[PDB]
Amino acid sequence: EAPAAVVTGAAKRIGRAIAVKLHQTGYRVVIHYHNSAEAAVSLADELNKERSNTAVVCQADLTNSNVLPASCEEIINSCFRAFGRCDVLVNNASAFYPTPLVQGKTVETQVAELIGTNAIAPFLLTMSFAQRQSNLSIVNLCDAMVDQPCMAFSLYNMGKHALVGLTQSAALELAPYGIRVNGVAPGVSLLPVAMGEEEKDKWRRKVPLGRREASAEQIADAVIFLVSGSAQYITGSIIKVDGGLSLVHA
Amino acid sequence: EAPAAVVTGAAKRIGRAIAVKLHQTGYRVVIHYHNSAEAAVSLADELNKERSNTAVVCQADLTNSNVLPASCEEIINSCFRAFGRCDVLVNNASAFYPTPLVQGKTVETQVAELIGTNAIAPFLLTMSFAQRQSSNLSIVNLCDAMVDQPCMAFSLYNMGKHALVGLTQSAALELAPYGIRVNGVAPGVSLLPVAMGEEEKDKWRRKVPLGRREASAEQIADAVIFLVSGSAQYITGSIIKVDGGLSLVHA
Amino acid sequence: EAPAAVVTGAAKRIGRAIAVKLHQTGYRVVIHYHNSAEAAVSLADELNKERSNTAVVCQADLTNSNVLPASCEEIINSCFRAFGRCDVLVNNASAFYPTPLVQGKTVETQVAELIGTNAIAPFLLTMSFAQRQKSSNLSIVNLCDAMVDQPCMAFSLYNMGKHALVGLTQSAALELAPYGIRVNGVAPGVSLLPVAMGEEEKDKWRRKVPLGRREASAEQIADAVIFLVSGSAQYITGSIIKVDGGLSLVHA
Amino acid sequence: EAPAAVVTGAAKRIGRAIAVKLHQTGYRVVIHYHNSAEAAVSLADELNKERSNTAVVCQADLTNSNVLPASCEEIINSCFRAFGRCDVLVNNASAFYPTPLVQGKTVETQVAELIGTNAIAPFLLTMSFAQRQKSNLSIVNLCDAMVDQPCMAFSLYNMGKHALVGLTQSAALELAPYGIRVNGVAPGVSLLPVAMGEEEKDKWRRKVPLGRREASAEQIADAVIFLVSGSAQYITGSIIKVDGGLSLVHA
Ligand SMILES: NC(=O)c1ccc[n+]([C@@H]2O[C@H](COP(=O)([O-])OP(=O)(O)OC[C@H]3O[C@@H](n4cnc5c(N)ncnc54)[C@H](OP(=O)(O)O)[C@@H]3O)[C@@H](O)[C@H]2O)c1
Ligand SMILES: NC(=O)c1ccc[n+]([C@@H]2O[C@H](COP(=O)([O-])OP(=O)(O)OC[C@H]3O[C@@H](n4cnc5c(N)ncnc54)[C@H](OP(=O)(O)O)[C@@H]3O)[C@@H](O)[C@H]2O)c1
Ligand SMILES: NC(=O)c1ccc[n+]([C@@H]2O[C@H](COP(=O)([O-])OP(=O)(O)OC[C@H]3O[C@@H](n4cnc5c(N)ncnc54)[C@H](OP(=O)(O)O)[C@@H]3O)[C@@H](O)[C@H]2O)c1
Ligand SMILES: NC(=O)c1ccc[n+]([C@@H]2O[C@H](COP(=O)([O-])OP(=O)(O)OC[C@H]3O[C@@H](n4cnc5c(N)ncnc54)[C@H](OP(=O)(O)O)[C@@H]3O)[C@@H](O)[C@H]2O)c1
Ligand SMILES: Nc1nc2ccc(SCc3ccc(Cl)c(Cl)c3)cc2s1
Ligand SMILES: Nc1nc2ccc(SCc3ccc(Cl)c(Cl)c3)cc2s1
Ligand SMILES: Nc1nc2ccc(SCc3ccc(Cl)c(Cl)c3)cc2s1
Ligand SMILES: Nc1nc2ccc(SCc3ccc(Cl)c(Cl)c3)cc2s1
Repeated sequence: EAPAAVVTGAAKRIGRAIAVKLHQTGYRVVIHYHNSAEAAVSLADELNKERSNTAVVCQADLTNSNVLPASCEEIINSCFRAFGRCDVLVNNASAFYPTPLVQGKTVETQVAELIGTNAIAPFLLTMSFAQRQSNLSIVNLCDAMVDQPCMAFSLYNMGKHALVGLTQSAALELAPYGIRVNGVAPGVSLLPVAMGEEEKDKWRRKVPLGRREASAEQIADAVIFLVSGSAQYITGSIIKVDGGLSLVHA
Repeated sequence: EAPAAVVTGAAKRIGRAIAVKLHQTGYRVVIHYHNSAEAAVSLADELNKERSNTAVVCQADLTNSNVLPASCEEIINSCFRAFGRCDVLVNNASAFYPTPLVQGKTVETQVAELIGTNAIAPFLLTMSFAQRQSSNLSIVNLCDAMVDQPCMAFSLYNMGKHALVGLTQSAALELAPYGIRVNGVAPGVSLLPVAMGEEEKDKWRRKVPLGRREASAEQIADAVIFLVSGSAQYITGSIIKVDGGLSLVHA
Repeated sequence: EAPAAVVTGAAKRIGRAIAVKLHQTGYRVVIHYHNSAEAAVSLADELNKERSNTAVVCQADLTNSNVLPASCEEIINSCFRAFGRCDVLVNNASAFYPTPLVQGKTVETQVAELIGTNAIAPFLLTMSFAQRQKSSNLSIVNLCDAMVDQPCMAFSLYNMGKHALVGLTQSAALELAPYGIRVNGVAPGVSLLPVAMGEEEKDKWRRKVPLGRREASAEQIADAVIFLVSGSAQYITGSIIKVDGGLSLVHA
Repeated sequence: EAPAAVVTGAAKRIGRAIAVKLHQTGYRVVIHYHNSAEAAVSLADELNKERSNTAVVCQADLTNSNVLPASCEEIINSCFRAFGRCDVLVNNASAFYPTPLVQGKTVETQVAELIGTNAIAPFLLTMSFAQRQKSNLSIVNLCDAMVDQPCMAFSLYNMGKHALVGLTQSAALELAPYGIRVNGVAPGVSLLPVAMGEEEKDKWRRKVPLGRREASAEQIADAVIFLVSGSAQYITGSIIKVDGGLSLVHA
């Protein structure tokens, strides 16, 4: 029957665009969310109106804790319960905010949220995906600017660097099971809702190819390629989708 | 009406698969060749039987010399003459052989072939392509996923492939204002050299994590087709490995 | 006055050689340890015999937990209480063991130990070091891994922690450059091998190394640390020096 | 006896600072130069006054040509003829100027100068150095910290510095069995070009996180001195950035 995919943080923005394009391609989808319950249920409604019984939501907090392994097992189990299989995992959910080294959240909360969502949750989701196991693959949303990082984002950048490590280590370890593991690395795509217009335009003007941010759909297009049969020899690769931003010197 | 692509070294192996798959996607194609005239014409005959007047051949030596710039200008010119436009350049042609540092062809001939075909010809072709320019214009360079874990005694070849990464990044930056994207595809082990013995071929296949086999030429071509497509319109300066995980494997 | 350095995991092997060479260079040293108290104290006593009042020990578990930030603050504070200054931090301590993705510690313990020692503790130590600073040559050296992009099979959590440490090295280099604090790494390939590893297995690794078919001594790793903290490296920040005999260049 | 080193492009700037610091460490030096004869001889005179018979000059044009191999052979031979040994090779000489892809030297001259000096001459010197061996032998290549974030319109220069990364890695691998280590030093901004106005210099200076200033020549030479030293005896195939953080700064 139709393959099934889990997309984390799929209620809004890039994860929503990935869930939509997978669904358009033929997948049944689990729409994971944390706080955005109305947007999650609304997307599932839209996808199920298009093909009945092809979308479910699954709520979970991907902050690191001693129950995060159970939450990640539950996300994968939700896909098997709804659809009887789980072919694709997209690790899209992410906390993103500054953590300056020199001075409402305590530092161990910042560690738990930024390292948990960007790295530890992907690892545990990978573990659960592999253990429960056509064209199986995992796509991790990485960051094209990981080696040219934003000032005062050390914990975020540590998380994204750890996600590169996971993409490589899991590609190596899961290749014998036919599971491919790859990444998509945006530069500037949909800018943070909290950011003012002048700051957004500052970022847009840095991008060589068009002086504009990527659409969510342009990031989703690279995800679709990597899960497709046109990528069946590709594993351990991270595709930058940044309009050349990472090539630009200071 | 139909876009047009140039593929260098297109008579055989990976460049032939790239030309076939572009043609199948609806491109008109220039099949460039150096020594493989019969094979080049055989492919053009096959593509033209499918759709008339959609494939031409172009002979050129891509060794570095005083005449390489004129030759590269002629390859690009052939596409404009045949088809009225040139939307895609695939730099696929490549010399590959060892050049030991501690001791046939003189060393400066080895330089001209390994650095000329793998790096200088792509640079000159890129200059000609850009100078002659809605549209979806892009260049794809055939790179090598093992550029940082090179084969023993292949220094000039490795130098040429590293220079091609530099051209990919430099040209992506400089041509972005013209809407020209520049990207790479980096195979690991794909079609093994004809000269290689069967036992040595098997030793390499056994190293690959994903299925213990080499990439087909069509699996390499699939990544080229993605990068020239509308699904890659924000991608420039990216090199996609297509290596089955081989570059992740420690010694 | 003599400058002062904190070296984590300094009782044995590479951290011990780093602490010895820094002391030989004229630093006073805090020898941090977790379980190896006898070896830590034996080194501090040897160092104090060479020059009185130039070495102290500091015990702490660097596993991630709610108390890790306090522990890491106390390690930096110990250097200021002993010596009145803290010029150099070497993030050397590390947990290292396989964590297979597929079928007696729980996975959250594995996460706490591998990501805590290799990445979170270095970040918290870096925060505490910088906060206490806000003639001088201040720097941090992180012990990285030359094989981070060609990792050992079934070491995903170890490899994630060492990739996070590359990120820390780069992010902290950029953010601390205004304060004159340089942040660099040294990335061994194969150095001192596990103690009870059979010679026949040690030889399998040694034979992979192009330069000399042998592992690095601890002292060879320490030499790169000494260069990075020296006045000969005063424009170097954000750099990771491989000390791996060419091992990372070797294809499968 | 004292060891001996060749430094290419050593009459001025960074290559002079490297030759001076090697000479202060106890090396005998060959000061290679191309056009800077007055400056080369003046430096050798200063070093000879300090310790007699410890410095010679050697003239050569490192542009690629069919005689570049003989010129490279002769630079290494100059060191054996003056001092009876050659322990260290520093590949410092470099051409640097823009080569825009979209438009008085011909393009083939630009290729010969920018790829010859930055990549092929280091390769041929590496071959000559290795073949003349019968101690702590090493080669240091002057690379560029900004090779992955290149200056607009410098594609040939960037190609040559990428190829020099490939040579560094390939030669470290291949020469390790002979005990020759091969490493790189990668400046960001150091001594700015003499042609550059102060306003333009300050634009570059302000980009550098560590001190908002360029590296001194002596700071670059310090990293060379470390890599040839006994404190780097297990280091091969490493490129050390000396860039004050510049390569970490986003656009
Ligand atoms: N946008 C860009 O320019 C850009 C650039 C580089 C990289 N990326 C990467 O691309 C991916 C998608 O980008 P984006 O801008 O779409 O992401 P985003 O809107 O910042 O975050 C995506 C979703 O992550 C979920 N999330 C955050 N904290 C969580 C937690 N503790 N538990 C569970 N889920 C949590 C949130 O779900 P709820 O709303 O349900 O709470 C959120 O809507 C991310 O991995 C990002 O780092 C994006
Ligand atoms: N096969 C692999 O496993 C592999 C692995 C890594 C990277 N790659 C890269 O992928 C690309 C395609 O690989 P491949 O195995 O298909 O290549 P290949 O068969 O070695 O060479 C492709 C064509 O290059 C042309 N060529 C060689 N020297 C030339 C010259 N002096 N002037 C003009 N053309 C010349 C030849 O055309 P004529 O036959 O017409 O003379 C040859 O058929 C190459 O860039 C290669 O470096 C391949
Ligand atoms: N040896 C190599 O070949 C090699 C290769 C690549 C990278 N490296 C890196 O180089 C550095 C030094 O290597 P090494 O072989 O000397 O290290 P090691 O012997 O594996 O570990 C060093 C010390 O880390 C401390 N440590 C472990 N878990 C800890 C925890 N939970 N809390 C606090 N401290 C803890 C231990 O201190 P106690 O003994 O006091 O408990 C141990 O003595 C490490 O970062 C390592 O990853 C080494
Ligand atoms: N300066 C920086 O900020 C910086 C930044 C990044 C990388 N680097 C690298 O660091 C190294 C030293 O930099 P620099 O500024 O000192 O170099 P430079 O002054 O630009 O060039 C050094 C010497 O190269 C020689 N050279 C040029 N063309 C030559 C040819 N055709 N044949 C033989 N020699 C030739 C010249 O010797 P004569 O004067 O004798 O003709 C020149 O004095 C270079 O490799 C450079 O690319 C420097
Ligand atoms: N989870 C998310 N990760 C990232 C990563 C990068 C970006 S766009 C670049 C950018 C850079 C700096 C700031 Cl302060 C901001 Cl708000 C945004 C946006 C997001 S959203
Ligand atoms: N132009 C070409 N470049 C390359 C690069 C790699 C390969 S397969 C890997 C490989 C590795 C080692 C040897 Cl000795 C040989 Cl012949 C081939 C085949 C080709 S054909
Ligand atoms: N804390 C530590 N980190 C590292 C990283 C690498 C190495 S040597 C390589 C190596 C690789 C695999 C195995 Cl199983 C073993 Cl035991 C040793 C040894 C250590 S000790
Ligand atoms: N052989 C040489 N290579 C380089 C590389 C960089 C630099 S400094 C930065 C810089 C950057 C851009 C321009 Cl246009 C100029 Cl003129 C100078 C100076 C030199 S000198």
